[PDB]
This record gives sequence, structure tokens and C-alpha cells, in this order.
Amino acid sequence: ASVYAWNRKRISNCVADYSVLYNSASFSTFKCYGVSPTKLNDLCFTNVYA
Amino acid sequence: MESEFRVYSSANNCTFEYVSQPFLNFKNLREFVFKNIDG
Ligand SMILES: *[C@@H]1O[C@H](CO)[C@@H](O)[C@H](O)[C@H]1NC(C)=O
Repeated sequence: ASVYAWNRKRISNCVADYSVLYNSASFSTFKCYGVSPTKLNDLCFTNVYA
Repeated sequence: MESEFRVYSSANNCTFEYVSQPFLNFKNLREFVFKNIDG
């Protein structure tokens, strides 16, 4: 989508594997604010907004 | 033939969807218990 009309997808009721994203070499920026990438794969959240 | 669904008119903001296997003189007796505890 365009940045003015950015797409928001709500992610619920599944298992989110963050190590697949973190260990990928295809991403230039993976800057996390407020949480560290190492403990993302352990913690649990109510909803994820993408 | 089932060809009439009139239960709703709209669906705006969904939080949870779950599709499962079917649960189902009077011949069948179906007992259900529904509880709302801690969400
Ligand atoms: C719920 O739906 C209405 C209209 O469909 C929308 O304006 C509102 O932002 C929605 N709220 C959420 C939390 O999705």
C-alpha cells in the first residue's frame, strides 16, 4: 500500500515465529523499540498489528 | 436444500474466526454447557 493509505493487518490466534524474520539476511532494518528481538520468540501478546 | 440464511445484515470488525468439525419421535439428545471464565 501507499504510505498515506498504509495497510493494517491484525494478526491473532496463531504462533508467531520471530526468529525466522530476525535471522533473515533480506532485511536492511530490523530496529525494535521497547522490546528486544531475543525474547520476542518467548513472550505472548494479545494481538499483533502489521 | 438449504437456501435461506437470514441471521445478520453486516459484519464490520472481526477479532477471532474458527472453523471446525461439525458437533452434531425425538432421536438425538444434545447437551451443551457454555461458560465465560477469565475471557
Ligand atoms: C469498527 O468498525 C467501524 C466501522 O466499520 C470503524 O469505523 C472502526 O474504526 C472499527 N474499529 C475497530 C477497532 O476496528
